[PDB]
Amino acid sequence: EPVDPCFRANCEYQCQPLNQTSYLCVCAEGFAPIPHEPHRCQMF
Repeated sequence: EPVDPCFRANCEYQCQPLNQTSYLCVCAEGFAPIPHEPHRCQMF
């Protein structure tokens, strides 16, 4: 999208309404979501 990925729960790639223990905003394809944060990543 040309305006924030999901625009709502602050994301950086895809959207997952309640990603297990989060709130929308997943990681991506080649990105390991830090343990203390899934919507964010640090590149594998």
